[PDB]
Amino acid sequence: LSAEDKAAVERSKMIDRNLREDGEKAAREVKLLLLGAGESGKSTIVKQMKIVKTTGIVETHFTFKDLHFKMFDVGAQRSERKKWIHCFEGVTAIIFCVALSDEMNRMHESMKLFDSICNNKWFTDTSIILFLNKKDLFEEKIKKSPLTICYPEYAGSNTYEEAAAYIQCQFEDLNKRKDTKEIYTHFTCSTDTKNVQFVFDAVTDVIIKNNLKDCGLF
Amino acid sequence: VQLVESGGGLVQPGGSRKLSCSASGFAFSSFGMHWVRQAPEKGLEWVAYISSGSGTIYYADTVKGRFTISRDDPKNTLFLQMTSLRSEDTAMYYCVRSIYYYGSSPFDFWGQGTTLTVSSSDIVMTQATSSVPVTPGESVSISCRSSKSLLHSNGNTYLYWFLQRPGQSPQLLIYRMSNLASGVPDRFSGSGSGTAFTLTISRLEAEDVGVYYCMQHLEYPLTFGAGTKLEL
Amino acid sequence: DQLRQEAEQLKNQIRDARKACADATLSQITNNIDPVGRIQMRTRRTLRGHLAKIYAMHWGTDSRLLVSASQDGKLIIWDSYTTNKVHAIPLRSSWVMTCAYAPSGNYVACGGLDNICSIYNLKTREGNVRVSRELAGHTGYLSCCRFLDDNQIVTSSGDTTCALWDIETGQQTTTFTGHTGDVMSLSLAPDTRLFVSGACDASAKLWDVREGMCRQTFTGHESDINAICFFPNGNAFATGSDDATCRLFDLRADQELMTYSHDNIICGITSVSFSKSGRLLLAGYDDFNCNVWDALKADRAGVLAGHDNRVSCLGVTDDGMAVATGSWDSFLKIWN
Amino acid sequence: FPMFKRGRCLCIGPGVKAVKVADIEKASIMYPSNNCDKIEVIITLKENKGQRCLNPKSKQARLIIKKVERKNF
Amino acid sequence: SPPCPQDFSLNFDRAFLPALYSLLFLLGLLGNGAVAAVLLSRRTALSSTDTFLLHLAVADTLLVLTLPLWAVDAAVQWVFGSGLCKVAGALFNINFYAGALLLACISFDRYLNIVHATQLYRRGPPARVTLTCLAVWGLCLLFALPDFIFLSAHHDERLNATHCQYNFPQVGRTALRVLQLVAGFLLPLLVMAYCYAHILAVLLVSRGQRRLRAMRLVVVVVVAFALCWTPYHLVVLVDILMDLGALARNCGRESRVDVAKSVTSGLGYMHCCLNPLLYAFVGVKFRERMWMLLLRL
Amino acid sequence: IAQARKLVEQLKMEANIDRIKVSKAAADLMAYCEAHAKEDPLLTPVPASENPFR
Ligand SMILES: CC(C)CCC[C@@H](C)[C@H]1CC[C@H]2[C@@H]3CC=C4C[C@@H](O)CC[C@]4(C)[C@H]3CC[C@]12C
Ligand SMILES: CC(C)CCC[C@@H](C)[C@H]1CC[C@H]2[C@@H]3CC=C4C[C@@H](O)CC[C@]4(C)[C@H]3CC[C@]12C
Repeated sequence: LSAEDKAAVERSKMIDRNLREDGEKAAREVKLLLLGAGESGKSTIVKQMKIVKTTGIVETHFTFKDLHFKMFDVGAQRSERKKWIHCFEGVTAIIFCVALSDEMNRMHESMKLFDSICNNKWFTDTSIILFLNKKDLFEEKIKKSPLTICYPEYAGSNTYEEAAAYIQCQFEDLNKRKDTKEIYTHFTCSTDTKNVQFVFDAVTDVIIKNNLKDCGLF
Repeated sequence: VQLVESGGGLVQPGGSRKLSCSASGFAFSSFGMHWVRQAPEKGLEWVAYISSGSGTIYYADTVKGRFTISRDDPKNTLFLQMTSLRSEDTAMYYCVRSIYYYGSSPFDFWGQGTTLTVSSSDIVMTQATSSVPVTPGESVSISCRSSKSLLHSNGNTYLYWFLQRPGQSPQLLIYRMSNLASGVPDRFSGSGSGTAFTLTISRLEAEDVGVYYCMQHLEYPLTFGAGTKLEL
Repeated sequence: DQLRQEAEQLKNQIRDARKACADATLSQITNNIDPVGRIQMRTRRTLRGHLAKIYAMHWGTDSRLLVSASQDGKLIIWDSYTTNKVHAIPLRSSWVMTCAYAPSGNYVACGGLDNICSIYNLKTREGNVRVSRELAGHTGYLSCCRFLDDNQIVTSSGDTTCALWDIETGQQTTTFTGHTGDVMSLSLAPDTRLFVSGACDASAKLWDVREGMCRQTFTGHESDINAICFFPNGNAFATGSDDATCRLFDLRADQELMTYSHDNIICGITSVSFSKSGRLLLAGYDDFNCNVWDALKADRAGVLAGHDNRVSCLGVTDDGMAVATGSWDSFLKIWN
Repeated sequence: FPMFKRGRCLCIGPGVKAVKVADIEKASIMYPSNNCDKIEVIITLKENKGQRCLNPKSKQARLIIKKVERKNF
Repeated sequence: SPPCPQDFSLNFDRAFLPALYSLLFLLGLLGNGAVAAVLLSRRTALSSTDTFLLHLAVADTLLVLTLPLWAVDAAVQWVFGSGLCKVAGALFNINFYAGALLLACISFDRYLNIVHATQLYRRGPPARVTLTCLAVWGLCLLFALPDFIFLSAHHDERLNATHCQYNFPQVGRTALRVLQLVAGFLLPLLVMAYCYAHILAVLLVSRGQRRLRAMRLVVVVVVAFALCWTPYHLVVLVDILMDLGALARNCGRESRVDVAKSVTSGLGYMHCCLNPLLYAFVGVKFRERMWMLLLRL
Repeated sequence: IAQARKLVEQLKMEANIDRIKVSKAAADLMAYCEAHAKEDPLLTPVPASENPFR
């Protein structure tokens, strides 16, 4: 049978229970993937964190209403995005940051990145939380320069809120899978807790939908 | 890494004591722990074993019922609570760590031992030779014999060779009849077959003298057998 | 300009020089040797305990212990004869995409999206595994790593460069540049005198460990190369890519020898390894199963199915007893 | 539910005194059961035009049940 | 004047119950065995509702497997002695109670998943599913114990055959019917109504596109259970009351109540056979798992 | 410009290889596969007595 292989088996079983406990403790975490183009307001989003050695990935922990959130920043990779994106196939949500105050057609690059990410074959069934940052500079620039420069087919006035809604819907209709996934949109404000509350509400909604799919409904 | 023992002294028969073994410098939670006994001017004798996580506990037949081994991992301490002390329990007690996985070396580190004095085993292993006169220029062979085939069905022969220098605690020389322990000079070697085993020393020095023991780890009683003495 | 013309004429001369050596082909030479039978393999063990996609694995040199790395930030060392977990290392970064096991057996390695190759020491006096080194200096994700002599290690990253390190000092002994895309895999020669790297520029390069120079460059693939493996002879290698084909190249002939493709396979290849004698070629695919090809005939000799997700890692023991395959469903299977 | 089928009280109400002699074509004298706890007596008429119950309150029912219980068992 | 013969009841029994029982047996085995096979192969990483669904499938399978013995009983007589009487009765009662309690437990688990989503996400006990299942099965055994011991194959003198029935008097019959009614209809229905009302409120407040299908499925489940298992309990309650409260004792009442009891028991068995259709095959995850088992293997 | 010069140097050094006919390399691979045929447990499965995996 076994002479001192029983002690090896007992050690293996203790390792098993420790692994299971670690998995249970790690399954109660919210993992969000933070994406954007050219530091377009990522900093003003990460500044709501309340908890050169490593230049590959950035971790961010915080806690809101006893819920623990993990955010991953991958803006310093510069590699082929298709070679490592599948690592994040199971994140709860993708927080996508877009700077509203746009000038060298950066909005087209942001739209291209959003189109690639949203219709990616790994991120089906993954929700997106859109953050339209820098609305005051947008106010100022739209007061000076209209939106027609960036989008020539703008048939509306130079009013701030209607043009902002135009930008929002023109981002949101890039979602080819209008029924598989949902897009949550927000205009970042100086108030500290509004962004975190919006993220909390979006994560609660996506958790409820995931449980609807898992618990046999839908 | 060190194991430090406390709780020895003189005790009247029928009393009770609690020996403590404090461990520092290693992951105490990952190592199984043994209490071993050495009677004055006699061989080693296994006493108790507690697993890692306190899962399994084993006692010797001669100490079962009146002894209790336990561990407290947050404080890194090992207790032996002994009761109904007879006059045959006067000895020195050693605290030994032993970790078991594939390719490990159990019994590698021994504590210093604490002395306890009291006022007025289906495998037996025989070391027929009791003393050997040597000079520090030759090769010495020490033979050990078992009453059972120590070779197991998985190809492992469970024989361990320990060395006890005068005034010190035994140290692991060889584990599983062929493997040298860490920090052991290459001059030592071991071999054997099933029931007859041999330890070989190529060129001795002044620090190769002492008492040599051959323990078995096949069936758990873990008998030792009286050692062989090398002097001069 | 005055140098692009020089490069073009040199490339044309190289193509002509390697065109004159193709007197025959490996297929029409092997046409008269007995084909191997239907290779049917049985799953002896299934190793459970990983809770996420398994991205890498590596056999021990004794061909009994193996190391596996999963995306849940865990390294597990398994004794394959009994399926016991010898060690379970928790990693600082959960995003690990490679692992290696030292030839001596004393150290293991990891790397991934944190651009750091971590070296862990298994034989410690404290009784637990603790990190021995953190080699940093790459600017992209680590894609592979291979211990060389227990004190130096070759790594490859997504910054289109490979490197050879010195673990004692922690600094790059050598840097290998010349690729254009991400370097996705490397394979050491049996004598550890050379190695091969396959990149996302659909090319492979043969580097010399000393002198840090590229001996030869091999092309022929259509898309990114994901796997590579030396022939046991050490005079040839095989590459798998995203165009659902494998290629066997020869070092001395300095050109392609054979291709392994099928009309029913359209998914890319994730891993490649050879058999003990080099007669069989094992390849893992995205269609959830592995394929055993005849290395001399280029026709499938077997199929290893039983994984519920993409097969991501694949290895063969040093004595040829078993084949370990790990997939994205968090299981490893030993086949024999 | 097939385990709850039970023999309900066949005769509803006390047995009738409309007794006429020389009508013995079938007569069942059966014990009180576990469901309906009352020994009951059924006797048919000619041409099976009606099977009437005899209440034990009448003397002839007592006589018939006592001789059946003492004889047939 | 006649001994109010319950003839038409037994003739209708022999006419209809054998074929109905056989058809229900075949359908129940097919569906519940398919569900249990799909769930058992990929037994690893089962959700809580999937574990409850597997237990419910097992219980319904055992019920419909016991059913053909009662089909034979309804056919001619009982020719299986008393040990089979006891075993079959205990199995039937255990399976019925387990089905009701597991439906209630599925409803409660869905309530916990949907209403208290966040709290259960960050504070969810890992070993509550097995505890709930074991408690359900143990309580079912404790409920079936009186059936498990008082059963017997009695030769009914009131009848003209032998049937597997009980030995305690009619007051015990009233008590056991009351317990069956309460613990198999009222408590499960109340728990389902409460939990699914809260689920419906939460799904109405929120926004999306799958919430419509979720609300439709919730309403279908509640209505299906109520319609399937309500008439039998009304017939049983009418029988109990007519035994004591509303006498009205004549042949018409007995014949009507018996035929109603038979057809409504058929309805209940139909629900037990039909549970997999609206608890397993309406979820996309189960269908994907089933296809991964079927096509790929 | 230095990239072109480095590439030209690399190509010049790579175009100085003592090549070998493809037939000879094929024959060498065939010979190696033939010589070690008996030592391949996957190619020629060994009996269950000395199979460490069961
Ligand atoms: C399931 C367990 C844990 C609960 C208790 C089990 C007991 C009460 C049950 C289980 C199986 C039952 C037995 C099954 C069948 C028969 C044959 C019958 O002719 C007499 C009763 C007898 C012998 C039963 C007696 C009670 C019994 C032993
Ligand atoms: C003889 C009868 C009356 C008493 C025994 C009751 C039987 C039918 C019940 C009691 C406990 C039940 C088991 C409880 C738990 C499990 C594990 C689950 O993964 C599959 C179903 C299974 C295996 C159940 C099958 C049915 C079961 C065995």
